[PDB]
Amino acid sequence: SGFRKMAFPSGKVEGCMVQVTCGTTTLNGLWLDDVVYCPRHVICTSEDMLNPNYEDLLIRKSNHNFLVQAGNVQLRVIGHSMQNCVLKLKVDTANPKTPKYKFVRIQPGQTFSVLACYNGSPSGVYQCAMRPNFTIKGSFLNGSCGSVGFNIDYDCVSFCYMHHMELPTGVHAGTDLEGNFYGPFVDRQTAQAAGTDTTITVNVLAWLYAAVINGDRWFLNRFTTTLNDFNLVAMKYNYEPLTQDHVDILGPLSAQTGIAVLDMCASLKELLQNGMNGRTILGSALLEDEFTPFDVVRQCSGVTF
Amino acid sequence: SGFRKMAFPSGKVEGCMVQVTCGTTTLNGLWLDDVVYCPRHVICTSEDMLNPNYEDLLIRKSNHNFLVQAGNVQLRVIGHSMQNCVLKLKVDTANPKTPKYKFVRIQPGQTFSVLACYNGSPSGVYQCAMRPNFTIKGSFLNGSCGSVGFNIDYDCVSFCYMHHMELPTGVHAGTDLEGNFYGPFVDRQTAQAAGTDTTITVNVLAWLYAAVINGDRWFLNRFTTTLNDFNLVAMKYNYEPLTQDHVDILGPLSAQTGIAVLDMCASLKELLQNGMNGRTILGSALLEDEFTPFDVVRQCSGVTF
Ligand SMILES: *[C@](O)(C(N)=O)[C@H](C[C@@H]1CCNC1=O)NC(=O)[C@@H]1[C@@H]2[C@H](CN1C(=O)[C@@H](NC(=O)NC(C)(C)C)C(C)(C)C)C2(C)C
Ligand SMILES: *[C@](O)(C(N)=O)[C@H](C[C@@H]1CCNC1=O)NC(=O)[C@@H]1[C@@H]2[C@H](CN1C(=O)[C@@H](NC(=O)NC(C)(C)C)C(C)(C)C)C2(C)C
Repeated sequence: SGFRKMAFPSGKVEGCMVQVTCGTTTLNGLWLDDVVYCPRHVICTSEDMLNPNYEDLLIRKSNHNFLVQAGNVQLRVIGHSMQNCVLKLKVDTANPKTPKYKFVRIQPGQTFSVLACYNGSPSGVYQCAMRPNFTIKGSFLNGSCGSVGFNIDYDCVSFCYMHHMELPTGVHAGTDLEGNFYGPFVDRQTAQAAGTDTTITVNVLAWLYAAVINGDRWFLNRFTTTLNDFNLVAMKYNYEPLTQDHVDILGPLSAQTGIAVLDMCASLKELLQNGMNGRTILGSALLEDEFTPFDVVRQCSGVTF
Repeated sequence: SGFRKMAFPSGKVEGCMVQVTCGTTTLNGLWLDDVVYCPRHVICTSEDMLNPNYEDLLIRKSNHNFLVQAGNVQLRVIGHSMQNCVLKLKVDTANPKTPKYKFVRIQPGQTFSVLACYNGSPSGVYQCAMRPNFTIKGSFLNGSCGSVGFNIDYDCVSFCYMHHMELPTGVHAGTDLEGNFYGPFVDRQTAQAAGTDTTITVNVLAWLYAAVINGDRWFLNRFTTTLNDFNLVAMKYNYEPLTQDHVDILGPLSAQTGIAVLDMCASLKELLQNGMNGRTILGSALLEDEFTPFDVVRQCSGVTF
């Protein structure tokens, strides 16, 4: 039936996007009820960003200094506060298009959709994974700050990410909706190093189950392995260790295909040691780790929202 | 800044999705103003689909036989007609969430976003390209029929595709919003062969410009070539011929990067003859042809809708 990197329908999130302007800085904001959430560096000038004192710059700002716009319509700011690296601008009007929502902090290895926005207007939507080094491989230009990452559960929008900065080699970093950065990053234009990234093993295994479901079965060998032996091989190839919790999460795909997780582990062990010999799996020449076991089932067994 | 397969924000299209039921068949419909558009095989039973007479089966159907639902809310059907392979069900209520729209027939090689739906509910959004053989590499299960492909131009939704069937190796076929199939396909469960696919050359060249913009420049050689010589090489590798119209369409990227189209053609000619030696371009190990020159500029120079 086909397998694509599918993003969540962005509608519920689009109705929340606002444009936040302070002084000469404009970025995106998330308007849920009577509160607007945006990165705190909206109160910075290009020079402050080199080493800023956010608490100090916010003292010198009053409510009227924040120009918040939902399309053409300006929202009056009646309060402002700082929660970590995020600004909460209270507005005189509650967002009527606010969906049922939660603020979650995703774990590394989990996926989400990013609705990239410029001037409070959505330009596109794509699926991302929180890398083990706490970064994301996104597509963001100047003005994309404030764009959010999310997941949908029938009617509930679970917001997990807000864009803040770009790192070397097109890697991106940001915070949860409580202003807490994911990883060892700070909102300052100073040298900051991202840790070594690893391949999300449980996601590669889920992608191998998606391939069998879809008819691509060539890589399947006639062997099994132990959780210990597999982890010895994977360690060399910069793959994160597979835990028994990862084995249980993979249960549904294993039961659906009839392939025990440890037999799929033996097939993956062979693809790491022998290579793919110029062959593809689900049209891909590289092993993919940006599809969780849930993304696989939701896609290959039509979960709607 | 990063480069991802980005889809258009699905919001404007989500507000148009309905569930269409006739007898025991349920699929998706597009509700624009007081009309619902859906595949005509909604009036078929599993046995009719083997060799159906749509004109005959539609005679035996009256308005009340179509159960149309927008969420919980049932829409009363006050008229029905057939335009090619599509059904137009007139309803007593105009869709208040209808956006400014057009119905276009895209040319092969062009891209669009697919909002995959089940029971009139959106499950996800992804970017597709109309293959030169008039098929799409989508992700559709049973119940996905009626899901639509589209493009957005600031506020205008240009609907170009409606899902009808699946072809061998996870390839998909459908119609424009006037019920005309793309390619030599008919809505019947009989053996039908899809032509040989080719690689969209102008899209690969646009993707090579996206890579230079993003800093991946290793594949750039110190040579130029003629339009004729390049097309001789490309022909062997199953690449469509590059026309002078394709050269002019690539102008903006060429002017932005300072790389003449024929110099980029020489670099591509070398990648076809010598291979990539295990290297990647924009994180990809294979040459990508599902990004038009417009997708490149819109992404690398933030066009919002
Ligand atoms: C954001 O402020 C906006 N308005 O879009 C912007 C988004 C960036 C710009 C290019 N692509 C993006 O994703 N973010 C910033 O300008 C933040 C901001 C100031 C510096 N900054 C950066 O992202 C810089 N990166 C950086 O310093 N990276 C280190 C060295 C820390 C790993 C830079 C060089 C402008 C991309 C602060 C407060 C961090
Ligand atoms: C659609 O009717 C729905 N309700 O979703 C369904 C969508 C299919 C089912 C699996 N994945 C999809 O995208 N489409 C159909 O069932 C259409 C319909 C009947 C047969 N059909 C097919 O897609 C079949 N394919 C087929 O016959 N392919 C040929 C041999 C013509 C190239 C099949 C085998 C059910 C997938 C009609 C009227 C064409």
